[PDB]
Amino acid sequence: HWGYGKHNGPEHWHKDFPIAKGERQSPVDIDTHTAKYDPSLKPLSVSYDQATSLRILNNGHAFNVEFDDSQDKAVLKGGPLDGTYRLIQFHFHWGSLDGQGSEHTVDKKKYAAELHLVHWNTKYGDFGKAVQQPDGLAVLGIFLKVGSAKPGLQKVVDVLDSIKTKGKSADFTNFDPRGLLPESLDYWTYPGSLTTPPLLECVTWIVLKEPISVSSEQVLKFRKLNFNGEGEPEELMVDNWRPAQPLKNRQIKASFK
Ligand SMILES: NS(=O)(=O)c1c(F)cccc1F
Ligand SMILES: NS(=O)(=O)c1c(F)cccc1F
Ligand SMILES: OC[C@H]1O[C@@H](O)[C@H](O)[C@@H](O)[C@@H]1O
Ligand SMILES: OC[C@H]1O[C@@H](O)[C@H](O)[C@@H](O)[C@@H]1O
Ligand SMILES: OC[C@H]1O[C@H](O)[C@H](O)[C@@H](O)[C@@H]1O
Ligand SMILES: [Zn+2]
Repeated sequence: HWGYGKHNGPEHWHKDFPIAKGERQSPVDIDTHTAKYDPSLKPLSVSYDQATSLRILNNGHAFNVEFDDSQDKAVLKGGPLDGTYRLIQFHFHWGSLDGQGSEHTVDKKKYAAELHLVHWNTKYGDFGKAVQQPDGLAVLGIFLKVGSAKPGLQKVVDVLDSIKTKGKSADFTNFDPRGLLPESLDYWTYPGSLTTPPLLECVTWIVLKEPISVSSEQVLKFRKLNFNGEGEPEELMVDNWRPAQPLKNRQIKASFK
């Protein structure tokens, strides 16, 4: 199966997922000087007050914090989006060292990690239907840099010892994802794809300009997770990021002047 190693990583994915070489792949480098303010963007609304987290899962690639998306409880609206997008899960991508780990880059700069809050367009009824549509998903991306600790991340960090290996899950109720957001909602947006197989071109990306700070100790705990299953030789879960892909016939728009 696909992964991040030398023999099954991003440079190999195209052989089973030919869309890997497609016209709107993600992530991309965000050239901050070429990105243009877009007055047609509406105010962005992140409405997570009633979010219901359920479970945290090590899926062998990353860990997902899953939400009850059976009804409109945490949603994303506004900005570039037409209609209502429901939060289904969040996860991260990170590096083996602080100097890499993000998927998007900013003027070629790599951050230590990147948080993805994944939402599906409720007009399509379910996630599987949404990923058949050009506007099926919206992913809110947030960069992580290493400095002061992020208090709202600590509950995540502290459960990771219980989901060390692929296929393990744990209860993760009553987690507030609002504690993972920076102060500012300034953002860049562009049309793209899932960054892992199946690489489907369904995503409106909304990437916040302001990174959150996390402590070295917090990201070191991410790096103690395992790609492998229980009992198998240890492969540390690190460098689970896809590099930037060609921008092709796209423009990145900014929410800020
Ligand atoms: N294309 S891919 O990354 O999914 C892949 C490989 F490259 C190699 C082996 C199995 C496999 F699934
Ligand atoms: N990393 S990402 O947010 O683009 C993403 C998802 F949300 C869901 C599935 C695959 C995937 F790649
Ligand atoms: O427990 C995490 C969050 O869950 C939500 O459903 C509640 O409405 C919030 O008040 C709370 O912060
Ligand atoms: O033709 C002019 C237009 O070109 C487009 O590529 C830009 O996105 C618009 O902002 C601009 O008004
Ligand atoms: O909020 C997420 C989780 O944080 C802590 O692990 C709590 O002990 C647990 O009860 C809760 O589910
Ligand atoms: Zn992701």
